[PDB]
Amino acid sequence: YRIEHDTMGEVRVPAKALWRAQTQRAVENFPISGRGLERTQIRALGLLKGACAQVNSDLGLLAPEKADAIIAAAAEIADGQHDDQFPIDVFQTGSGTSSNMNTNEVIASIAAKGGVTLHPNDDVNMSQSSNDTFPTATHIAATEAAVAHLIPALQQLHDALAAKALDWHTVVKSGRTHLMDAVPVTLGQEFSGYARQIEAGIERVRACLPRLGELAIGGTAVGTGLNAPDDFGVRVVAVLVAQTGLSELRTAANSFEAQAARDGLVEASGALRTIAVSLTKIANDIRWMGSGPLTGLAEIQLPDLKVNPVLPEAVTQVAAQVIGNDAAIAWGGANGAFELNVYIPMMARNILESFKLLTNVSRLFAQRCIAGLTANVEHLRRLAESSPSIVTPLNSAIGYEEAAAVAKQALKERKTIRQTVIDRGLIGDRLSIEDLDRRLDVLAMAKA
Amino acid sequence: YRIEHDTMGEVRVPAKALWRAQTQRAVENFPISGRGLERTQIRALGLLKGACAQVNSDLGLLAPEKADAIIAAAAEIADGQHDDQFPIDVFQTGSGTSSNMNTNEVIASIAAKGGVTLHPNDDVNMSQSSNDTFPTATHIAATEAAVAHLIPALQQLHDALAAKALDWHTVVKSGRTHLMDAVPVTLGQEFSGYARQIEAGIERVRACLPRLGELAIGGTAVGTGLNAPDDFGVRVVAVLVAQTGLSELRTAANSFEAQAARDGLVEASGALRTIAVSLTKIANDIRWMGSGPLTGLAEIQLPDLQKVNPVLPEAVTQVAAQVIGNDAAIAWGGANGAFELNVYIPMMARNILESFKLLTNVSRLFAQRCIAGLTANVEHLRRLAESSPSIVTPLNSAIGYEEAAAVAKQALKERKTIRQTVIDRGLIGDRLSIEDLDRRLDVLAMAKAE
Amino acid sequence: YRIEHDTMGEVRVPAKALWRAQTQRAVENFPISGRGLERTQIRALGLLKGACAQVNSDLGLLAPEKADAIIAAAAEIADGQHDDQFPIDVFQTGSGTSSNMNTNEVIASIAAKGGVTLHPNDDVNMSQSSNDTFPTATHIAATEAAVAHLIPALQQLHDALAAKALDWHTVVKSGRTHLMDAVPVTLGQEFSGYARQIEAGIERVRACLPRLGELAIGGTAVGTGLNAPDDFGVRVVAVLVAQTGLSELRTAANSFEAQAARDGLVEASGALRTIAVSLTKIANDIRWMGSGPLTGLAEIQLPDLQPGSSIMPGKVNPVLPEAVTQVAAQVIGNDAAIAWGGANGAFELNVYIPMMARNILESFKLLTNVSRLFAQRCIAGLTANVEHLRRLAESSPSIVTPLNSAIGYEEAAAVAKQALKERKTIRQTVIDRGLIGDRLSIEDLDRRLDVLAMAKAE
Amino acid sequence: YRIEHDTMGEVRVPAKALWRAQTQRAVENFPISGRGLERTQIRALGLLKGACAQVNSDLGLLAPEKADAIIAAAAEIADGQHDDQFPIDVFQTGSGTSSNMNTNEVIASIAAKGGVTLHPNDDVNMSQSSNDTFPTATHIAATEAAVAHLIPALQQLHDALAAKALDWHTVVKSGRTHLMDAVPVTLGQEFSGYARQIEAGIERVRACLPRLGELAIGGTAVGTGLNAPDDFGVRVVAVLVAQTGLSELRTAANSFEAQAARDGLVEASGALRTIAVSLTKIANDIRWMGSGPLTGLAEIQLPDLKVNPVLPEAVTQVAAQVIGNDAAIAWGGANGAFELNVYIPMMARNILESFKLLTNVSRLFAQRCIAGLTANVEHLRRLAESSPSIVTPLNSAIGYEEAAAVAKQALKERKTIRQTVIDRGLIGDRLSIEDLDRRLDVLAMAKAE
Ligand SMILES: COc1ccc(S(=O)(=O)N2CCCCCCC2)cc1NC(=O)Cc1n[nH]c(=O)c2ccccc12
Ligand SMILES: COc1ccc(S(=O)(=O)N2CCCCCCC2)cc1NC(=O)Cc1n[nH]c(=O)c2ccccc12
Ligand SMILES: [Mg+2]
Ligand SMILES: [Mg+2]
Repeated sequence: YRIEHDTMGEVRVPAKALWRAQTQRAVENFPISGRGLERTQIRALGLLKGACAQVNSDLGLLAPEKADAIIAAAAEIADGQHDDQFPIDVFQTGSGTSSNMNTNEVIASIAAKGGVTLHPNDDVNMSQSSNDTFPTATHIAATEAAVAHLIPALQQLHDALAAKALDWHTVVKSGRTHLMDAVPVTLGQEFSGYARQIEAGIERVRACLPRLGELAIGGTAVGTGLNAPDDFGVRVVAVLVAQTGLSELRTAANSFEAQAARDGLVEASGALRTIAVSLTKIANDIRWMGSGPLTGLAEIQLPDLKVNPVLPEAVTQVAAQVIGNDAAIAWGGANGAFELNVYIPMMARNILESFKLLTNVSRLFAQRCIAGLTANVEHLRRLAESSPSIVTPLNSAIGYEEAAAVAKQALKERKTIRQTVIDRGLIGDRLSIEDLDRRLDVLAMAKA
Repeated sequence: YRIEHDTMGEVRVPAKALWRAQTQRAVENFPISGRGLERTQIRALGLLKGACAQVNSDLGLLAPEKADAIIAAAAEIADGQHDDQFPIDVFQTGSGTSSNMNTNEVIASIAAKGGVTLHPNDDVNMSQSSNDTFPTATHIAATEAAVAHLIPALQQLHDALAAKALDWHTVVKSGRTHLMDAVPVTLGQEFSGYARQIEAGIERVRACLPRLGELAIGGTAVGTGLNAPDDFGVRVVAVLVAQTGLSELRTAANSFEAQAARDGLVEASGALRTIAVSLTKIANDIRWMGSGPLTGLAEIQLPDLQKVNPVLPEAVTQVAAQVIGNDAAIAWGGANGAFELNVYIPMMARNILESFKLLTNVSRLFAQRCIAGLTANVEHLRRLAESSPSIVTPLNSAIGYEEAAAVAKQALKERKTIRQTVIDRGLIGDRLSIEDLDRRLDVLAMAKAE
Repeated sequence: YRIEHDTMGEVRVPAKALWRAQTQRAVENFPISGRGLERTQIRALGLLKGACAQVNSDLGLLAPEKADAIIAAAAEIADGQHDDQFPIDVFQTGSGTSSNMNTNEVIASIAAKGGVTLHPNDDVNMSQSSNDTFPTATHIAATEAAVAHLIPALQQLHDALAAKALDWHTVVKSGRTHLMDAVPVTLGQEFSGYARQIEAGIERVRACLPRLGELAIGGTAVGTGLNAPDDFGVRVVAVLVAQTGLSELRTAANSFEAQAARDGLVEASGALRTIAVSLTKIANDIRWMGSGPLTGLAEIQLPDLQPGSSIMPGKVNPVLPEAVTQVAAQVIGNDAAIAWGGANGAFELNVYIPMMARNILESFKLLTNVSRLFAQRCIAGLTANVEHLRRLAESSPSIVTPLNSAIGYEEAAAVAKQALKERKTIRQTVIDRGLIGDRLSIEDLDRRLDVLAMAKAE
Repeated sequence: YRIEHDTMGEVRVPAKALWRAQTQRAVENFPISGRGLERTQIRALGLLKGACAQVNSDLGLLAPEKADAIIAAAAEIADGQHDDQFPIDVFQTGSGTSSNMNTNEVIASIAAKGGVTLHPNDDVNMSQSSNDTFPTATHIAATEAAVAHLIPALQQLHDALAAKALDWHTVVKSGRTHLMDAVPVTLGQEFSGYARQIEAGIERVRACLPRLGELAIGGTAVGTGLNAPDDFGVRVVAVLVAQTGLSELRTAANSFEAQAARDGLVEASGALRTIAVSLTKIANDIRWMGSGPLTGLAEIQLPDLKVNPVLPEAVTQVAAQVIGNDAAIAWGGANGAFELNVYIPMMARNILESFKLLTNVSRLFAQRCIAGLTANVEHLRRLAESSPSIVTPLNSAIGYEEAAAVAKQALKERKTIRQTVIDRGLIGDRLSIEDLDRRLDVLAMAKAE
C-alpha cells in the first residue's frame, strides 16, 4: 500500500509490487479484459532487455555495473520468476509502450534490491524506443512458439497418424464420397492422408519463419534508428540467437516495414488457420468413424477419457478459436498508419494464443486419441464387401463387350457385378468362380 | 494435497479445492488454454443450480434440507465467492458436461461443510442432463450481460456523444468526403451521427433479446424432456425471472432447436460485431481529429491519460478487432452442430461473453475518459471553413464560376479567407455588396444546423 | 463506335450504348473484376431517379416535359429494359458516383430518342449529390430483396420443413448427441427444430428492416441537405413507398449516420450469416440422414436429381445439400467483406458502398434461390426409412431406464449389455432373461419400452 | 429442343446447344447465382482433357483417331471458342461433377461435327473421375494465376514503389506514430517500406507454390487410382508442364490428401489475404497523404482520373473482397468428409477471383496512381523543421524547460524551430549557429544522406 510520485500527482502501488508509477497509471487507465501478458510475452521482454543492456555495455554506452544489474534482473524475468509483476491489460496503448515501461520499472526495482540504482528510461530503455521494443518481444515469442513448441507437437501428431497408416495398410473398408458408398479404400490410406495434412502444416509453418523471425529492434521511434547505434539491431539479434538458440531470429529486411506493419504475424496466422482447417477434417472423420455404436458408422473405437469423442471436440473447438483469432489478427494488421501499426498488443495476444492452443491440443490428440484408436477390422471388411464394384478387372477374361453388358445389366437390375456375372452364366473356362473372386477382391480394388 | 477414489482409480485434489474427482480428471484431460470459465459463466451456473433445486423441492422430488443446502451453496457461487473453484479449461467436452459436473461437485463440497450430504449427480443434477444445463447457463449469462451491463454502458456512451453534439452545435468546420475538403458541417452534426450509431447499437441488442433469452432447461438429453417433470422448464425459468428480475429469460420456442443449435448466440454476436464496426468509425474519426499538433488535422484535443497519444481510441479499435474475431469463432461453432446437440458450447460461450465484457468496459472508459473531455479548436475550425475552395459555389450567381475559381486558387495560395480574397481582388461593388458577400459565405448557414 | 467530348478530351463509345463520356471514362479507369451492377441495383437506381424527378416537378424546380421524360426513362430502367447499359466495374469510386452518373447519362440518352434534351447533372441529378444517391439505391435494393424475395423463399422452406415435421410425427428413431446413440426422438421433432431455425431466420430479417430501410436521399454531399429542398427526403420516400409498396422504406433517423456509415448493411448481413449457419446445420443433418445407403446412416432417401458418377453408375449424391452448404460458405465470406467495408468510413462518407452492395445483394440472391430449390427439389420429396429407424430405437441400450422401477438399474444394465452383444431388441432380451413374472407383465414391459411414448411427442 | 439421355433417362436440351443431358439437368438443378465458370477455369478443363487424351493415346488405351478429335476439340475449348456452352452455376455439386460432364459433352458434340463418334464418359473421361479432374483443373488455373499473372503484377507495383523510394530519398518530412507528430523520416523511406511489403507478398506467393501446384490427376474416385494406369498422373502432369511451361505443376505428394482436402487453396488464400492487408496500409497512407487541399495532410498530389483518391478506394475495396473470399475458402476447406472435399466449385470461384482482383488492381495502382504522385517537397521540409519533435537534440544545450518553451512558441507563431531559437535569443550563450544547424538538420535526423 506504498505511495509514489508521478509528474501528474500521487500514485498508490501495492507494497510487494516491483512495478512503479507508469505501470500503476496503465492499470488504472485500461480496466478492459482483466487479463495481462502471458508468460511467453513476459519472458521475451526479459530476454530483450538483457540483450539490449549487453550491447549497450559492449559499445561503452552503459556502465558495466548497471548492465550487469539489468542482465541479472532480465534473466530472472526470462526464467519466469516475476510473472506476477505485469498487471497491465492486453487492451493498452497500441504500441505496447505500457508493457515496455512495466518491464523497465520491474528491472529497476529488482536492481535496487541488489544495491544498484537504474533509471527505467535512461538505463533500462537505453538505445530503445516506445515503438521497436514490444513488437520485437512479440516476434521473439512467436518464433520461439513456432520452432520450440508447435513444430515438435505437430511432428508428434504426424508420427502418430503415420504409425496408424502403416498398422492399417491392409484394413480394407468402404470409401465414401459425398457421404455415399464408394469403391474400397483402406483405413491406412485415409490415415496416410491425415498424416500428409499435418506434414504439410509443418511445411507451412517452416515457410513463414524467414518473415516471422524479423525483429524491429534498432529502428527506435519511426524506423530510422535515431538515438540508437547504427548496428544496434544486428548486435542485439546476435545476443538473442546465442541466448535462445533460435537461429530463425533476424534483423528486419526493411526497418520501416518492421514497424509500420505486423505483416509477419498475419502471414503466420494464415499457416495456423490452415492447420486448424486440416485438424477440423481429421477430427471430424475420426468422430464419425467412432460414432454409434448402433446408430453410427462404428468403424473404430476411441480411447475412453459408448465413449464420447471428447478430444475431437476439443480439437474442433480449438480450430474455431484459431479461425476467430486469425480474423482479429488480419483486422489489426491492415489498420496501421504511417510509421506505426498500433494493434500490437491485440495481435500478440491472438497469435500467441493460436500457437499455444494448436501445440497443446495436437500433443493431446496424438497421445490420448490417435495412438489408442482400435479398428473394428471385421466390420470394416463387411463395409468394403458392400461397396460398389466395377467391371474393368473382368476385361481380360470376358472382353470389353461382355463386361459392358455386365455393367449395363447390373445397373438396370440393381444387382452387384459379381451376381450379374453368375446370373449371365459366365462362370466357365473363360472365368472360374476363383478368378471372379480374385479379380473383384475388395483389398485388390483398394490398390494398397 | 488431499486424495479421492474415482470409478477409475485414485485422484489427488488440492487441499482447499471444493471440486472433486470428475473435475480433477477434466483438469488432467484438457490442459489446452490455461483459461477456464469467466465470472459471468460461473455466476449463471450458480443461479441455474439454485433454481433447479427450488423447483425439485416445490415438486416434492428433492428433500427440503438438501434443496436448502443447494440453494445456499448456489447463492455463494452466484455472488462470485467461488470463482477460484472452476479450474477446467474452456476447451473441454463440447456440451460443457465437465463444467456442469464442476458446479455439482463444488455445491456438494460447500454443503458438506454445513453438515449436509448431497450427491453431485443424483441431488444437484436432479431433473437435468449433461446437455440442457451448460447452454442454459450460457444464455442466462449472455442475457444478463446484454441487459444489465452492455445496454447501460452504451447508453452512457450515447449520452456523452449527444452532450458533445449539443455543446458543439455551432462549431462550424469543413466537411470531408473521400478525405477531401467538402462543404461545411458542424462538429455537433458529426457527433450527432456518432450518437445515432450507438443508439442504433442499443436497438440492435434489444432486437436480439427475444431469442438470446431462450433457455433449453427441461429439454434433458435430446430436447424431449425425458427424465424431467413436464413443466420443469417453465418452473425453473419462472424462478430465475423472479430472483434476477431478467424478464427477457424464457423457455425456448422449440426444445430441439434450443439444443441442436446455438443460433441465438450467433445472432447476438452479429449485433456486437455491428457495434464494433460503429465504434471503429467513431474512434478512428476522433483520433484523426486530434492528430498533430502541427502536421495533422488538429481539429480537437484529447484529454491526456498517459501531443497526447489517442490511447482510448486505440483501446476501442483493438477491442473492436477482438469482437470481430470472436464473432467469426462463434459462427464457426454455431454452424457445426450435429443432430440433437451442438458441441461447441464452451468455445461459443467464452467468445460471446468476452465480447460483451470488452464492449461494456471500453464503452464506459471511452465515454468518461475521452469523449467527455474533448476540446475543440473552435476559431481555427471556422477559419479553415471560411478559407476553403469548397465554399465559392454561392458566389457563382454574382461573379461567375470562372472568377469564383480564381478566388478559390488565390485564397489557397495566399492562405487567406474566401471573404478577404474577394475584397483583395476588388470584387466589392454594385454586383456584390459587403453584406451580400457575408450572406453568401455564411459557413454556419451552409451547414444548415437546427 | 461513336465519338464524344469529355472535359478531358475525346472518348470512343459503342454505337448501341445509351451511356456517355463519364461512364466510358469509368469503364477505362476500373478494369478490375469484369462484373458490373446487378439487375436489382439497376432497378433501384431507376426507381430512385423517377421519384426524384416526380418531387422536383411537384416543387416547381424541374419543367414538367423534362420531369415526364425522366419518369418514362427511369420506369424503363426499373422494368429491366436497360440491364446491358451499366458497364462500370463494381470496384469503382467508393461513393458509387460513377454508377450514379451512368444512370443519369442513360436516362438523358433515352429522353433524347423521344426529342427531349436532359442535362445528366443539372436535370437528372437535380437536388441530389454524388454521395446520397448510390447508398439510397443500395438500401432500396436490399430492402426489396429482403421483403419481396428472401422472406417468401424462407417461408416456403419453413412450410416444407413443417409439413415433414407433421408427416413424421410418429417416426421414432434414436437420438444422437456427440454422434453417439442417445434416447429416442422422432424424425418429426428434428424437422420441427429445422423449421424453427428458418422461422427464427425470418424473425431476424424482420428485426433488421427498421434500419435496413433507412434512406440517405436528401442529405446531399455531406448529410446537411445543402442544395436540396428541406423535405426532399420525406417527399422522395413517400413516392417510393407508394409506387413499390415497400412499407419498410423510411427517411434516415440521422442524415449524418446515413452517409458516414453503412451500419444497416452490416446489421442485415449478420441476419443473413445467421441464416447461413442454420442452413448449414439443416443441410448437413439431411445429407448425413441420407448417407449410404449401405455404409451410412440410411435414415431417409433424398430425391434423385442427376447421375452421380461414371465409375460407380448407380450412385446418386446429395447435390442440393451441397449447393446449400456452399451458398452458406459464400454468405459467411460476403459477410466478412461487408463488415470490413462498414468499419472503414471516414468523416462524412463511407467509401466502400459498391463493394458492400455487391456482397449484401449477392447474399440475398443466393439464399433466396437456394432456399426455394432446397424446399422444392429436396425437402418436399424426402422419404423416411421408418422400419429401420424403429428397429434401432427398439434395440437401443438407452431405452432400459424405464425398466429400473420394475427390475432395478443393475438388471436393466445387464439387459442393455446382452441386447447390444447379441443384436436383439431390449423387449426380447428382457424375455430371454426370464424377468417376466410377478414384477413385470408382458403388457407392462410393452408400456415401459414404448419408444414413441419415450420420445414424448405432443 | 432435342432429346438427349443419361443413366436417369431422357432430357430436353436446346436444339443447338453443344452440351447434352447431364449439363441440362445441372442447368435446371442449380439456378442459384446465375454465374458459371470463368474463362481461366474453362481454359484449364480444356488443357486437362487434351492432356488426358494424349496420355490415353500414348498408353494404347484410346484409338489415335478419337484422341486426335478430343485434343482438337479440347484446344477450341481452351482457346475460348465455346465459353457460351458452359451454362452450369458455380453452386453445383461440390465435386464439380456437372462442369466435368459439361466439358466431356461439349467435346463429344464438337467431335461429332467433324464426323468422329466419342462417348463423353467412355472416351473423353477415360482413366478419370470428377473427384480428380475438377480439383486438378482448379489447381492448374490457380497456379497459372499465381505464376503468370499475380507475381508479375506485384513486381510491377514493387518497382513503381521502389522508384518513388529512390526519387524521394531526400524528401524529408515529419514522421507520424499514433497519428501524432514524430521525429523526421523521408517519403523515400516510407515508400521503401511499402515496396518491402509488396516484395514480401511475392515471397509469400512463391512459398505456397510447392503445395498450390499439386494436382490430384490419376487418383480417380477415392484417391486409389482404380480404373486408371498406375503412371497416369505423372504422364498427364508431364504433358501439362510441356504445354503450359508451368514447372510448378506437380503430382500430389499423397493422393488421398489431394482429394479429401483442398488445403493448398486455403494456404494460397492466406498469402492473398496478407497481400490484401499490406495493400490496405499502402493505399490508406497514400490517400491520407493526398488529403486536402486545405484541411488535410496535403503531403502529395494524386493524379486526376482536389482529385478524389479513386484508385486507393478501388484497392481498399478489392482488399475487403479478398478478406471475405478468404473466409469462404477456409469454411469450404474445413468441411470435407472421408475421401472427398465437396466445396470445390465455391472454393475455386473465390480463390480465382482473389487472384484476378489483386492482379488487375495492382497494375492499375502502379501505373495510374503510384507512377504519377507528386510531393509537396518544400512544404514537407518546412513542417519537419517546425515540429516540436525536433527540439530534443537541443536539450543538452538549452535545458528541458527552454526546449519546451521553444516548441510552444514555434507552434503558436508558425515558425521553424531554428527561427524560434534565434528569436528567443538563445544563440551564443547556449550554442552557436554551427551547433544549431548540426542539431536541427532534419535530413540527418531521418538518417538519410
Ligand atoms: C497539415 O497542414 C498544415 C499544417 C501546418 C501548417 S502551418 O500553419 O504551420 N504553415 C506551414 C508553412 C509555414 C508557415 C506559414 C503558415 C502555414 C499549414 C498546413 N497546411 C497548409 O499550409 C495548407 C496549404 N495551404 N496553401 C497551399 O498553397 C498549400 C500548398 C501545399 C500544401 C498545403 C497548402
Ligand atoms: C490542417 O492544418 C492546417 C490547414 C491549413 C492551414 S493554413 O496554412 O491555411 N492556415 C490556417 C488558417 C489561418 C491562416 C494562417 C496560416 C495557417 C493551417 C493548418 N494547421 C495549422 O495551422 C497548425 C497549427 N499551428 N499552430 C497553432 O497554434 C495551431 C492551433 C490549432 C490548430 C492548428 C495549429
Ligand atoms: Mg536453429
Ligand atoms: Mg446403421
